This record gives sequence, structure tokens and C-alpha cells, in this order.
Amino acid sequence: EVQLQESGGGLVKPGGSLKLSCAASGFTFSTYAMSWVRQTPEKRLEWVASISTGDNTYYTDSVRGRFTISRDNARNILYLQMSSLRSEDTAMYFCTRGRGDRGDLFGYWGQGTLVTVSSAKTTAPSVYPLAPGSSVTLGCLVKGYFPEPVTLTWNSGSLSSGVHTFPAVLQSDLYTLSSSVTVTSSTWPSQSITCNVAHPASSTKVDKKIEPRGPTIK
Amino acid sequence: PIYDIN
Amino acid sequence: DIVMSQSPSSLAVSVGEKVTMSCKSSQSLLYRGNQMNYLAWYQQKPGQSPKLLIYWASTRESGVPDRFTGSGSGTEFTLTISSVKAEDLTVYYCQQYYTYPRTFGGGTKLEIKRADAAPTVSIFPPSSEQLTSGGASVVCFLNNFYPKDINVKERQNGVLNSWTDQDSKDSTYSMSSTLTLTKDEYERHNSYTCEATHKTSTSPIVKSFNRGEC
Repeated sequence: EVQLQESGGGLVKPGGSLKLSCAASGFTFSTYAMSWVRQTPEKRLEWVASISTGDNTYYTDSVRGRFTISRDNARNILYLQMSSLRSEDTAMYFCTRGRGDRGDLFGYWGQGTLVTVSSAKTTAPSVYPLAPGSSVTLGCLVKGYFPEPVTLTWNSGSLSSGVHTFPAVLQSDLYTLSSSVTVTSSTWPSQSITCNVAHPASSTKVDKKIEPRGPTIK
Repeated sequence: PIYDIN
Repeated sequence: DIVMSQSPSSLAVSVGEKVTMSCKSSQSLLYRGNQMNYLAWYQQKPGQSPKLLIYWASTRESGVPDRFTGSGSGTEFTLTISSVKAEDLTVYYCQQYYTYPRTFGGGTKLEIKRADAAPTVSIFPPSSEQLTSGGASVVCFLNNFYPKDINVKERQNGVLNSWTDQDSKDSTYSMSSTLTLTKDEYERHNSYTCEATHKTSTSPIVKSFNRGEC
């Protein structure tokens, strides 16, 4: 009933600029004092900025001058404008709402938007379907996409268990990412199973239907 | 010859 | 610039036991004027935001189970887990909100240790489409096993790998395998095999095939 939704993350080259947007619904917005927290690639959490019930801003030293935190009570939105991004600032960005009508305690949390800062180029992904008596398995491969992240779903998300999606692996600016899914042999190819993949900010959206390889040489 | 899906 | 310290680094527990967390601080988060400890605990299930577990070093946030209790004061705080479940397989963090900057600790990963399981494998040739662009990569899939301590394998000039963090449901791990290659070099050989070597697998577990083009 308290929802925080980040927006507008992605990739910038160094020294660039990004304005994040956290959209809040489900409470008296002006009554609480909010903040932002980032999580390093090494999974370390760092506080960033905080903005009081009365716009007193508070920043961690590493971002002073570059980052400006700003709230608009009218539309229930919070912003973190990030100028002159250093290679350190590559991290996942959460907004937080105050615990109560009080200080900046990280009571509630957004889902997190990711900011990647290399100089590298936005590249859409390729999708390669892993097609191969008890139970069969099939997979989906995403060789070469940047920046992170992507969203892999099975049959438009209708496939719940049996999925073991794996963390991406950057080698030479191109993330490689697999996923496994298992059903009884009685299921595939009896019922169509498709890899669904989205890569943001490349604005691509791909679905590669898992089909049996078929015996054709010449 | 798609040697046997599985 | 108060420095938080959480110890130890790793861990190993089993469902039902007790768990003790240790947050060391570089200053007193206790203020004489209100006798309040400005400290909070967090639980971050992998792939999600953290949740606020404990605050004022003791008070349970609403909806927090009873099997979580916060104690300690001043500079050395403690998180209490009465009965560890598997819905608590994650990491844990402590923070202070005395002064700025707000600070977190190094965290503590509890790797549950339940039972040695049997790693299911599944080997996959390159797709009839990847070869058509340039390149090829076999994949084999380890699924639903414990422990995380199992390496797998004969020319190995460039592969990639990927592990899942532990499943919050069945306490398992799982492994990927990016056996990347050149397209034409994939025809220079015929017999293609992965193989695992577990803690319960003295005699390894194998999955194999021959190049479908011969």
C-alpha cells in the first residue's frame, strides 16, 4: 500500500548526467522525509542524499556538488539529479520514504533503478534458443548485450517454477546470460514455450520461440 | 540430422 | 563518518538453530538526552530491496516475526534469531542514523547447510541460429543441489560460468555453462561432454553427445 517506483536509470558515459525519478503512491506524501540509497557492484550499500519534510537537503560527501536531491510534493515524486558521474557511481539506486513523520529512516524502499557508467556503446541483445523418458529441459541464451540489465520471461511470464535464470556475465562489454526451464516430456513440444526478453533503453523487445532443431543438411 | 532433440 | 562493522563474514546454519549477529560501531549511537540508540537492522532477500527489520536497535518493525529480536546498545549491538527458517536465507545489514553520513556495515551472508543433494545436469548443443551468425556455445545446467562446493569439466581455452545464490525454497544452488567456441572449430571435433564432481559424487555424473553433424 506504500509503493515507490524508480524511473529513468540506465547508462551514461563518464562526466554525464542523469535525473532519476521515484514515483510514490499510497500515503500523505508531504508528511514524510525521503532519501536515496545506492548499492555498489560489490553489493555494498551506500547512503546518498536525504531531503527533510521542509526541503533541508543532506548529501554524502562523495557526491556533494554533483548530485542534487529534490522533491515535488504536488505530484508525489522525488528526484536525484546526478551530474558528472564517476566510475564509482555505477550502482543500483533506491529511493526511500521516511519511517514515520520523523527523520530519514529507510522505512520503505523502491525496487531500485540501475545506473551503469562506462563509456561503452548501447548494444541490443541476441537471443539463441537452447533446444535439446522422464522430463526434458530447454534453455535460452543472451549473448552480447550492454548495458545491463535485461528481463527474461518464459511464455510471457506464465512459467513459474523450474526456471533457474542466471546472473549476467560481462566479458568485453557484452553480458552473457542463460536460463533453464524444465517440464515433463509430455509438455514440450506439446505446448509452445517461448523465451521472452526485453532490453531497455535500446528500446528492444524480443521473443524467441523454442522450436526443435530439425534434420536438414543438404 | 538434428541428432535427436532429446 | 561513523564506521559500522559486521562479523563474521560468512556463516552456515540449519533450520531451527539460533543466529547471533554482531554490529560493531566506531562511536556511541546512544544519546544521553533521550537514552535512545540510533541503530537499525535490515534483511535483503537476493534480487530485492532490503526490508527494515529492527530499529532503535531493539524495536521490531510492524510485520516483523517474533523470532527476530533486537538487543544491544551504544557501540555493540546484536540481532537475535530464535528459530532460523529458510525464508531467512539472505544477507543482513546494520545501519546508524545518529549523524551523517548514514552508514551501513559489511553485511553477513548466512549460507544455509541442509543436506547434500544430487545435481541434475542437462547438456545443450548450439542452436541452429547461433551458428548462422558466427559462433557457437554448448551449455550444461546443474540444478537443485547442495553443496555449492562442486567444480565441473579436453581443451579449455575460454569458458564462462554463473552460479545462483541459494534458493530460498529448497536451499539449493544451480550452475550455468557458457562453453563458447568458434563456429568452424566446433566441427574440428565430434565428441562433446560435460562432467560434474560433487561431494557425494565420487564416481562423477556425466552428460554427453556427439556432434549432430557426424
